[PDB]
Amino acid sequence: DIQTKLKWSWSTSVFHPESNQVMAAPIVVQLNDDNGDGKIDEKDVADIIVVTFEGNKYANGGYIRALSGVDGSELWSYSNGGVIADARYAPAAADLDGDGLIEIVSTSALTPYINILDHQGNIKKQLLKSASGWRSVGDIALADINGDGNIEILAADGVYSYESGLLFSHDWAPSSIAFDSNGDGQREVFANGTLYQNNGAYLWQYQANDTVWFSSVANLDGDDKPELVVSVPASLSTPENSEIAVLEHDGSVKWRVNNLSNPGGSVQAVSSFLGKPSSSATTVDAQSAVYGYTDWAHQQRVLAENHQLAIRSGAVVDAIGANSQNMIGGSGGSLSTIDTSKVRAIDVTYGKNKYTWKYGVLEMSFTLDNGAKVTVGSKDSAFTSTTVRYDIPQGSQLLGMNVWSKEKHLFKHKQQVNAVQFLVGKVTADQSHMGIVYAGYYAVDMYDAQGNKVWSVANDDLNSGKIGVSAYDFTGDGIDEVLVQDRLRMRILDGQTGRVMGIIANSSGTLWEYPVVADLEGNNNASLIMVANDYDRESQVNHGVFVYESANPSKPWRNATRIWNQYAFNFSDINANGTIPTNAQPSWLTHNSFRSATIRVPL
Ligand SMILES: [Ca+2]
Ligand SMILES: [Ca+2]
Ligand code: NA
Ligand code: NA
Ligand code: NA
Ligand code: NA
Ligand code: NA
Repeated sequence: DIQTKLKWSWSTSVFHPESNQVMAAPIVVQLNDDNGDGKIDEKDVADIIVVTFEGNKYANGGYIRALSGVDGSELWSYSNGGVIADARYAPAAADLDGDGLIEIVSTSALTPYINILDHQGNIKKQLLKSASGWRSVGDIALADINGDGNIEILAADGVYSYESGLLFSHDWAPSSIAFDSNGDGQREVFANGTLYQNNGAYLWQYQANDTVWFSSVANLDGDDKPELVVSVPASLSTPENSEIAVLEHDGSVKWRVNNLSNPGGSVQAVSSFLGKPSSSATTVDAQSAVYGYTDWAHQQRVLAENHQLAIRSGAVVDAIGANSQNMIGGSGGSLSTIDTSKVRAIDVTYGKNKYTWKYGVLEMSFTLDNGAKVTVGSKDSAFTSTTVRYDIPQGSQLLGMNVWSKEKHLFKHKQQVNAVQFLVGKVTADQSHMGIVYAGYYAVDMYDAQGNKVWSVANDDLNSGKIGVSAYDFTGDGIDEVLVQDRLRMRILDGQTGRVMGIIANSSGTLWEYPVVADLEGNNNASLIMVANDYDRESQVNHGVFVYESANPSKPWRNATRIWNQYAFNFSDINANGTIPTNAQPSWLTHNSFRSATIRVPL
């Protein structure tokens, strides 16, 4: 079990003491100079931003409050009278203008502007919204979607430039995200089932039975392309309209589920829940014999990159490498490539070269899984030769080669491959460790990448059907646990089985908030942050913000993000200091997670 103890809590204020309920996910960013060095950066203690409301008035706006990561004390003076934001959606934060200080982006149905606050809670910029009222209120995500160095704001009624304001309008969407769907370097915008180019041009639209709420991007199959996970919560009286679905980059359905035994669901977390990322990796575990002549040559290992090997060859096999720039062998021959994932056998011809009278590899003939043959070199180069076949074992793939090439007393343009050896390994599904988890009206359900349900854990959310989840590796074994919330309890669930590993009393009427793990101090021992409200008789335990830490000093919560800057958090769109990258590498090819706090190194 995971043992916890309270780090601090916030439940009251001298500024509007009646506004003390919270029902939107917390945000974590640096807002003050804790160490007194005149700067605000990752050396300080990250802070919490929430929106508070009074009683049951969560639909009528609330106050943005900044809470110190150290002790929960309020960092702001509210000398401006406070800033109203919608209390149902978390704001978003980042250093938008590059001055080293965090800005906070939010809006409400009561203002015609997107309000951008400085780190002290005072208005800094305003952008006139496309829509008014409830149609202009939803999630906000921050990204540089066209790579021009300026940050775009993805809001409920359109996409905005921090500098120039509204770029294009769209119908109300509770959720928007950006990702490069087609590999052209530009990020498209996905909102309420519609994929737009970043100028607003329509690309495609997933036809659903009700509003499409939050989405995740991840790699859930065997290619380098992104997949999209989407939730349609519908309502408890129209459960036939709810679903969870995985879409391909072109909008086609990979799989979808309508589950009448657990309808609803507005948001998911996607992460390494079913195993460690390494448990899905294909590694070398066997090899062929050595074919050819090893005298006066040093064995050098060549592993295939992107399941490809490069080969230069003419009359004979001259050089082999992972790519054309890092090749073992002589300088001659023309260039070809081999798709190693398709190779099922290789015939190697080695012997005395009739042109030079040297001994080496004269030809290799690859048999592919479709029966086609790819050859390099030529058997006709032999004065004498031997031909041998190596079969790739069933269930294994060709992963690389050991290559011998003699240099002594040879011109570089006459050096060649003198011996070869094939390296193979057992094949495994590239995403067998990945899971998709979400909460419905009745339970938290975990799915594998193919749409098979792995487990279901009863979780009372009859009042909403949209409650959120997040992910974090509390135990430190490389596999994320699931963080869940219902009317009365926050719980930690085992990723592989759903077993309950921790329970914390924490009440909420529930909307779509989730708990957050973040390493506030940066010393590799994280904090667990959750919001609470007690206005409803069926969820009357506590109210405010409650922050926990590991109760066992020999069990620190390691490798947690220093920052959780928006509701659609997935690392790749934020740096630790709060700046936003101009061209971030694709999340689905690095940590391949969404709404996980766990810092992961790719591959
Ligand atoms: Ca400082
Ligand atoms: Ca701080
Ligand atoms: Na800034
Ligand atoms: Na931009
Ligand atoms: Na694109
Ligand atoms: Na993919
Ligand atoms: Na774990």
